[PDB]
Amino acid sequence: DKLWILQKIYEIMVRLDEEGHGEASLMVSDLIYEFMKRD
Amino acid sequence: NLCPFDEVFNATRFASVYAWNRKRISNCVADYSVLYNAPFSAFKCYGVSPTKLNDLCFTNVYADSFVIRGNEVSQIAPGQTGNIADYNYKLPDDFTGCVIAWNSNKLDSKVGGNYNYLYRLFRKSNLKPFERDISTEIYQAGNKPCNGVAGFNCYFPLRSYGFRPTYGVGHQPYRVVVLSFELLHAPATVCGSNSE
Repeated sequence: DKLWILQKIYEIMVRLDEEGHGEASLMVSDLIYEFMKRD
Repeated sequence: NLCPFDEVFNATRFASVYAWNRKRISNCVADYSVLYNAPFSAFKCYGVSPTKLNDLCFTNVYADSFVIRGNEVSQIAPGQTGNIADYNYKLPDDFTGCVIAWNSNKLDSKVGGNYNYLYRLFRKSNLKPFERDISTEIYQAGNKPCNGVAGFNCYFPLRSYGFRPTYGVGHQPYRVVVLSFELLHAPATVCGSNSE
């Protein structure tokens, strides 16, 4: 459902940042905002 | 008495957007043409105009300041939505003042990432205009209460920007100053430099 993929997207945002892809992490951050604004 | 705008625009450290700083400017004279003429990437006034400012007097001026991403500067406008306008800093539909921004990559980016600047990624509802939320409660994204511990669908609500100089310009830090021009039924003691 929606909660599983939200968690996997959150985890990829964190992993991207820890592995030195900060710019990519910020892009996934934007997706998390847009995704959670939906019904 | 010269208004302390230099202390706002040329301050050494800026606030994180979620904990944006406000400075009340009062009882002073300000030359606004000196502002409009540093290199600025945004400069838009809403209830006023820059040239017209140097002849007006106001009760107070409020200067709000913070750092956001370049692509987020467009959200600092009336009627905007987005991660910054919804959850960090919200202007009202009837805003009277100016929004000023500039690229601060040289100051606010660091090799390996500057994690001192934060934004709020999660919030149950949108901010009211000029509301300030500095809470750090774990955000409950799912059905189970988080009980103060981050975990599955339980997220710490703030993120660091991690600004690095190699970022694209849309991901680089921008310093933003929002000027609110307040006119109450009271003496107008903040006056443009060509005030009568």
